[PDB]
Amino acid sequence: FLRGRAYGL
Amino acid sequence: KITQTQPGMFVQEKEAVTLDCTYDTSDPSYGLFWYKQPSSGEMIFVIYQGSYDQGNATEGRYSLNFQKARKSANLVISASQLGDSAMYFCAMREDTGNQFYFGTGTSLTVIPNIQNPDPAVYQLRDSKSSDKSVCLFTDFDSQTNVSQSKDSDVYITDKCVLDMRSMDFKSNSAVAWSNKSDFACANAFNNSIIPEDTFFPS
Amino acid sequence: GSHSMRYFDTAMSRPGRGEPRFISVGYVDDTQFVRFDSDAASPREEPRAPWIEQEGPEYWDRNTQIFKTNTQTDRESLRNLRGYYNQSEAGSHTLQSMYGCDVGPDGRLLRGHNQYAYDGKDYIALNEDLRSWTAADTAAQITQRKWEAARVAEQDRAYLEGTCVEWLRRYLENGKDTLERADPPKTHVTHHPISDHEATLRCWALGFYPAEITLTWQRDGEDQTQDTELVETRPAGDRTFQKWAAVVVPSGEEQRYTCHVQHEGLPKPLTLRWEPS
Amino acid sequence: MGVAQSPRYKIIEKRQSVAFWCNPISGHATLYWYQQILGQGPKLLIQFQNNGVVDDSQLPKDRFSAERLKGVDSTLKIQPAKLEDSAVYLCASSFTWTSGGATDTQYFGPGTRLTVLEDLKNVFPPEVAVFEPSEAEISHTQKATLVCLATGFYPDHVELSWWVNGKEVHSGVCTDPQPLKEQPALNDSRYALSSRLRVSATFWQNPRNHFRCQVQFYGLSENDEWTQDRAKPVTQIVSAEAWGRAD
Amino acid sequence: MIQRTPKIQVYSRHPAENGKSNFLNCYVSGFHPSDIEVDLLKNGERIEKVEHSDLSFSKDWSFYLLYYTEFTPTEKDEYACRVNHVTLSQPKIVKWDRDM
Ligand SMILES: [Cl-]
Ligand SMILES: [Cl-]
Ligand SMILES: [Cl-]
Ligand SMILES: [Cl-]
Ligand SMILES: [Cl-]
Ligand SMILES: [Cl-]
Ligand code: NA
Ligand code: NA
Ligand code: NA
Ligand code: NA
Ligand code: NA
Ligand code: NA
Repeated sequence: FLRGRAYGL
Repeated sequence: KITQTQPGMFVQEKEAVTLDCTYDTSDPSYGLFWYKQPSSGEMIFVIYQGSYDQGNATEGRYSLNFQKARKSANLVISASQLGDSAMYFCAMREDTGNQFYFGTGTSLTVIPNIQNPDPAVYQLRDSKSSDKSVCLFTDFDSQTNVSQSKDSDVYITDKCVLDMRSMDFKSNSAVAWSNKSDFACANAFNNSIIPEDTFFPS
Repeated sequence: GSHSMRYFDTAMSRPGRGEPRFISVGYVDDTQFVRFDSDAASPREEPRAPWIEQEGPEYWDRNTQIFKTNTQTDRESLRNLRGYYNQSEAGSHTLQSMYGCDVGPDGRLLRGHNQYAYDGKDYIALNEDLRSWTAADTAAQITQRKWEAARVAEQDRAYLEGTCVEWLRRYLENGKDTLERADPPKTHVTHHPISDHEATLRCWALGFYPAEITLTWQRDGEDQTQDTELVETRPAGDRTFQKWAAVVVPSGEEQRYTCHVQHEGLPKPLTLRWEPS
Repeated sequence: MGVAQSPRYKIIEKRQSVAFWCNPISGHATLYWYQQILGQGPKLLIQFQNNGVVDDSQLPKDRFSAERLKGVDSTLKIQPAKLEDSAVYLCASSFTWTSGGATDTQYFGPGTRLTVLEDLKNVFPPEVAVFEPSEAEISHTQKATLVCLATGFYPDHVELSWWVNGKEVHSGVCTDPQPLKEQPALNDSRYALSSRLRVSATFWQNPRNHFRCQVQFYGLSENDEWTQDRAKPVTQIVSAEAWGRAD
Repeated sequence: MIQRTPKIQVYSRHPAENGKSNFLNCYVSGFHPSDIEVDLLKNGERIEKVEHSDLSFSKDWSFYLLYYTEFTPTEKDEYACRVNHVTLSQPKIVKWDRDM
């Protein structure tokens, strides 16, 4: 199950 | 799918309550959230349970009786105050889903342990402007329910809990009024089951 | 036994050519089970394992949502990155992410990973404690500050300890027939005359899974390595692996040379020699 | 901070439009808009991750829309509003939405109560009267209950509060959870609402104590058109007052 | 390292036996950046309808691909893998060798 990236580098 | 049945729910003050909530998920991982909504409907977050966290979730007086096999996440409010009413909403976040699924909500009214009932129906004279005359049926006990009038031009409210905090005193109150000339405080609540020992001053 | 779930993600900008290329492929151990790719690549004819297919279209729609969503973040990432490194809009750049969880035999978390590389150089990594970051350089420190302020490690720890583990178990249950197998290497040694003087002995290991293997040549029991020419373990293409080890031996001296395989699906480490059939 | 929203109440005529503003917890990347119909829980309209949409499948096709241009500040709009849109519009923010942990938890704002009416001419400000406590109540229980009656207002956009000597008073107060239809027959019926402030006999009998009952009404604005004989029912404070009685 | 040269390996799925059906692989790996062109060649002519794994990468960040095709090896059919990448001033060609 994929992970969510809410905050960019 | 959240199912919180019970239309409403009552509890005594200082007592503990269980608000039922059974979810339906099929996901291996999910979360459960409880939210309370008082009058002046702000959504306050109360407690979170992840389907995978070890010990059951506790936050202040709030507690989540999370039972994975029976798929229930009842909210346990202990040492209940008056400020615990509040409609309460159960919400599920499931990895597979695309939103917090909120339940229809269970309203919890907290009854005060009315500590020396002296039922009275007083007549409040006006300050000035308003053709009405106000009757206050007050100081009665939690066992008595106020019915709204059967007559067109007579308005009767509903039992409301006063909290004098400072003086520890708590008071049930109900108000009635009318413009109609044949309205006195004597017959104001003749549609309600008022206690036999209700004081009626003239 | 023990397992790992890992995702490998890429975002490559392509200025003046089109929109960035966004890829995300997932593995349980050495088995690719899921791939998302902004470059579509067939009508959802996208390399899904059978035991993912059994999961509903809700699983699939939701993961797609997260992917599209992730690309969006990664675009912002690319923009910020070239600001940090003062790079013009003209160049092509690659962001890569690698993440997932290592579970023990009891399906519980051993280690969580989450690291980033920019243009093929490590940029930022979630430390083993899942509460802190190592920044590869000054630019990554800006990212780190931004991320500690925004409590990202907590968000990632939640995925690694919760969703990752829980789903990896769901996957391992549903694909036990595939995922729990350990195919031992089918081995053999071949002879390759170089001259009258010399010959190459080649030790082969075919059809193994997982990819982890050890191919060593030895003389009378005494180890080589400097003279053993390994090749990089390579896919057979049937979800199985191949590796070979070669050594050059003077003619007549073949029996002095021993090949030592060591693989997970092998009951005991094996020895082979050449045998003129 | 907290999730901020504007306005708190709005009255719209059917077919008109509304805007709702929402400001997430500073630094929250995720922002959700909910609709809460009376009797239900909040149901997701649209969700934002920074400046981009995560899910809007439940955004009522082509009446509802929403922007979050810079992934901070967000705006919900309804162009042609139907009566059915009368509801509370809650927005909420979170760090994340699929972390699967605590950072998913959504913190809501105060919400905006929208009432969509058939005709704005049915909007009335409250008239409020204080009723001095009965003499019998004093000489029986040793405490005085003032009763406030806010009457003839529509829609249900009021907040009643007691003020004792320039101070809004927390306690000794009791406002009805629900108003009363002053003429149950009519659909758009004006409302009544009562409230009780019980103080001690001592405190009420001192004639230098000021008891003011205040009703905040949220009605129409300067920009709303209005053609009735009575003045426009703007957002306003209608209040009644009483002094302590020696007797 | 912004630029890393591809490692090419050309081999068969099963040990080549003339006349028996097999799969020819070209494993291309350890390269960076991602852009790459790979063709399988039979006697110099490009093999149409080659299947391939799509771009993925290793723990060292270098990308990899597998280009494979069904084929029946014969005594004198000469297979190869043509690869072009930014690190290669000219297309690299690796001849298939059964013994490797
Ligand atoms: Cl259980
Ligand atoms: Cl291109
Ligand atoms: Cl762009
Ligand atoms: Cl393309
Ligand atoms: Cl922005
Ligand atoms: Cl193709
Ligand atoms: Na039980
Ligand atoms: Na391995
Ligand atoms: Na290797
Ligand atoms: Na306005
Ligand atoms: Na190189
Ligand atoms: Na082709």
